[PDB]
Amino acid sequence: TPLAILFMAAVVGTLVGLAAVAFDKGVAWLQNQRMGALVHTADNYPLLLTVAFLCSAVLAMFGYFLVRKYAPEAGGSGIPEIEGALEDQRPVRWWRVLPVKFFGGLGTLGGGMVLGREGPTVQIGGNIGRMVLDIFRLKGDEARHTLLATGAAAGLAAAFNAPLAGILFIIEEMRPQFRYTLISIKAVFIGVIMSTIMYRIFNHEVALIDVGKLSDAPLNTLWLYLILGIIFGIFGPIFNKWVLGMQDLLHRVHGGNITKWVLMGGAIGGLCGLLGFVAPATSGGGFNLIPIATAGNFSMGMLVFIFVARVITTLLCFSSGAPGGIFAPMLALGTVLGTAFGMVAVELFPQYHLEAGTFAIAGMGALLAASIRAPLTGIILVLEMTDNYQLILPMIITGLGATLLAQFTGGKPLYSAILARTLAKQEAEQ
Amino acid sequence: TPLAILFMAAVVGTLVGLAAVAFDKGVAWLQNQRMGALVHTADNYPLLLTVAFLCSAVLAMFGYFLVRKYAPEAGGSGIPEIEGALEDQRPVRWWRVLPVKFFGGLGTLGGGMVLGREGPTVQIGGNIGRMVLDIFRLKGDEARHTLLATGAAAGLAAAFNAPLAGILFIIEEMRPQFRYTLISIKAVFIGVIMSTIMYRIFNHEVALIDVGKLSDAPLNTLWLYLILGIIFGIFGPIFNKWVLGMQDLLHRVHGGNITKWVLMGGAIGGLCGLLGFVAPATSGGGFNLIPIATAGNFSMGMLVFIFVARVITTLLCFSSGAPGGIFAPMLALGTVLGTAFGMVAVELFPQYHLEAGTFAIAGMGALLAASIRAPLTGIILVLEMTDNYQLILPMIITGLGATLLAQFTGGKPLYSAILARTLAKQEAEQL
Repeated sequence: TPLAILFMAAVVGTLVGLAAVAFDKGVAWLQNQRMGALVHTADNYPLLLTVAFLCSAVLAMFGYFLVRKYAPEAGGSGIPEIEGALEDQRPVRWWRVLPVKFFGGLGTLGGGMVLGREGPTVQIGGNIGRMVLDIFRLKGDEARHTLLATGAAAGLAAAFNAPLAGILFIIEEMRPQFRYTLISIKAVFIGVIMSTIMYRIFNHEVALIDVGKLSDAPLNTLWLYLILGIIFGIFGPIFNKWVLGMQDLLHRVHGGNITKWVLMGGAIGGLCGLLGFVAPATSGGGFNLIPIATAGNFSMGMLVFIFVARVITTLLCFSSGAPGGIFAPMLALGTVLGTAFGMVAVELFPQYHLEAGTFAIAGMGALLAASIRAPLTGIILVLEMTDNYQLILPMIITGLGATLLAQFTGGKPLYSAILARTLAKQEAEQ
Repeated sequence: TPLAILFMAAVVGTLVGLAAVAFDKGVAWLQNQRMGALVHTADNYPLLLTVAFLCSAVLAMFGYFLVRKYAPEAGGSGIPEIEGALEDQRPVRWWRVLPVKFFGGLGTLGGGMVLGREGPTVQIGGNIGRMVLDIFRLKGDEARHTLLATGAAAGLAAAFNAPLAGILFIIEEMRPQFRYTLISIKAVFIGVIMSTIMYRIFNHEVALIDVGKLSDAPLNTLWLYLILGIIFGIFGPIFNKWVLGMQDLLHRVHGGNITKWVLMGGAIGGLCGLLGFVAPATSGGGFNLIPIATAGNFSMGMLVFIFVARVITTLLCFSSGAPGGIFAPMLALGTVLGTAFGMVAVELFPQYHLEAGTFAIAGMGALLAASIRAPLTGIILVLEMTDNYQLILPMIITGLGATLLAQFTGGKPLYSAILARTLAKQEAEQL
C-alpha cells in the first residue's frame, strides 16, 4: 500500500503517455493520409471538393455513431464527466468510455474538424487511471481520487508537453476547504512525470508552436497589455454564453434521433473538411494557423473574416456533442484577437517600436483565463508551448487583469457550466 | 488574505532565479577571468603555479574569512540549515547569511573548487523567502513555511533548470502523514515556475550539461543495471560516513582558530587551483567533465585515477566548511563510476553491443539516490539535465536497487545526518 501506490501512479503515467502519443500519431497519420489522398488526384476542382467533403464527413459520422450509441458522456470535451467524476457523481467506466474516446475521437479529430486535441486525451487519462486502479482490486476511498486525479493530470501533461501546467490545471479545479495528503500529491507528481517522460521519449521538440525569438515589451507599452486584458475580460463571459446557447440549440434541432444526429454530425464535419481545403486557416486544431498569425502575415481586412469564420466554426462544430476539447481551438481564437489588437496598436502607437507578434503571444492564454477562469494554467501552458519566456511580465498582467475584470461583469467558468447543466440533466430524468 | 500570500510567493519566485542567474554569471565570470589571467602571462610552469596558488586561494580565504566572521551558519552545503528551518529551529537570519552566502560562495566556487552550485543557491532561496515575509510583516506559522518551502523549491529549480525535480525534493524531505493546504502547494508552485521562467529568460538553452542522444537500452541488458545499483548501494553510506568523518577530522585539526582555519581554506583552495591547472578534468563544479567522461575519451586507469582523486578532493574540500553544496559534484563522482562500470561491461560482454555512455548516465542519479536517499528526484534530475529521456527504465532499475541496498545494509541520508549532528552539537556547546 504505501510504496505500492507510487508504482500504481508510475503505471498510470506510462500508460497515459503511450496512449496520448499514440492518439497524436494516429491523428497526424489520418491528417497526412487525407492530404495525401487530396494531392493524389489533381485533375479538376469540384471533384477535389467532393472527395474532400464526403471523406472526413464519413470519418466524422463514424465517430458520432460510435459515441452516441455506446457512451454518451464522451461527447462534451472530457473535462466535464471528469471534474464531476473527481466528486461522487457521474461515474467513469473504462469498459464503455475508454475505447470509444480513442477509436472514435482520432477519426473525428484528425479528419479535419476544429475540435481540440486535449479534450479527448484528458479524459483518456482519467479513464486509464480508473482502469488500472480497479483491475488491481486496490480498494479505497482516497485511493480512487488520487488514482483518478493523476490520470486526469497526466492526460494534459502528455498532451501539451507541460507538466507545470498539467499539475496546475488539476490543482485549480478543486475545493480549498479540505487539505490533502502528501502521498496523494506525490501520486499525482509521479504519474505526471512518467507521462511527460513517455511523451518526450517519442517526440524531441521542446516547443509546440515554433515562433521563436521575439522582442521584449518595455514599461512604456505595458498598459496596452492591461487594455487587451480588459477586452478579453469583457469577451470572456460572452463566449461561454454562446457555447451554452448553441448547445441547447443544436440539441433542439436534432432532439433524440441518433440516425439523424450522426447525419448532422457528418454534415457539420464535411463543412469544416471543405473549409480546411478552400481556405485552410480557419479550421483544424489551430496549430497550423497560430505561428502564421503571430508574425505579420494576415491582412487586417482578412483577419476579421478569419476571426468570424473561426468562432462560427468552433461554436457550431464542437457543441453538437463531439469528442473534442476547447484548449486547442481557444488558443488560436485568442491569438487571432490578440494579433488584431496588436496590429491596431502598432498602427496607433509608432513611438514604442513594438510589434504585433508579442501581442499575439499575450492573447493566447488571455481567453483561456477569461473563459475557463483558470489563470495559472493558461500562462504557464502558453510559455511552455511557445518558448519566448521573456514576456512573462506582459502575460501575468493581461491574465489577472482579464479574469479580475471578468469576475466583476459576472460569468461562470465553462467547465463549471457544462458540468452544472449535465448535473441538472442527471436529476431531471424522472 | 490568501491572494496576498500568492503574490508573496511570486515575489520569492522572481527574486530567486534572478539571484541564481547572478550567482551563475558571477562564478562563470570569475572562472573566465582566471582562465584569461592564466594565459595573459604564459611564460613557464613555476611562475604560473605560484600565481595559481595565489589566486583562487586568496579568493578562498575571502569566502572563509567572510563565513567565519559574520555568519557561521552559512558554512557547509546550505540545505541542512533549510531542513532545520522547515522545523521550528535554526533561525535563518537573512541579514547575516544573505550578505555572506552569495558574496562568499561566488568566490569560493569561482576559485576552481570541487563544490557545487546547488547548495549555496537553495539556501539563498530559503533566505530570500524568509526575508520577504518579515519585510511585509504578515505573520502566521502556517503563513510561514509556505514562503520557506517556496524558496527552498525555487533554489534547486533555478540551479539545475529543473522545475519538475525542484518540487519533489521538498516533497520527499518533509514529514509524512501531515496534511497540507491547497494554498501552500500553490505558493510552492508559483515560486517554482517563476524561478524557472526567470532562469530561462536569460540563458536560452534547450537543457543543461549535454551528451546528445545516446543509444537506446534493450530489454536484454537490464540485468546489469541492477548490479550497478548493487555497487552504488554498497558504496553510498560508506561515502556518507566518509563525509562525516572528514568533517570530524577537520574540526579536530582546527577547533576554533579562525586565522588557521582561513589559512587552511586558502591552502585547500590553492590545491584545487593547482590540480585544476595541471589536469583539466579533476576539479570544478562537476559540470566540466560529465560530457567528457560520458562519451568515450578516458582509459580505465585514468578513470580510476580521476575517481580516486575526486573522492579525495570532494571530502577534502567540502567538509572543511566552505560555502558549497554536494549536490552537483556527486553527479560527476557517480558518473565516473558509472562509465567505469560501462568500461568493464564493454569488455566483459562485447556481444551485448552496448557502449559505456548508457551506463555513464545511470550512475549520475545513483550516488545521488544512495547518499541522499531520495531516488525519485535523482531519477528525474538527470533526465532534466541531459535530454536523453529514452532510458527511463534503466534509471528506475538502478535507482530502486541502489536505495534498496542502501536501506538494507543501513545508513542515514547526508542532509539529515549533518542536521542531526549540528543540532546535537549546538546544544552540547550551550549550557
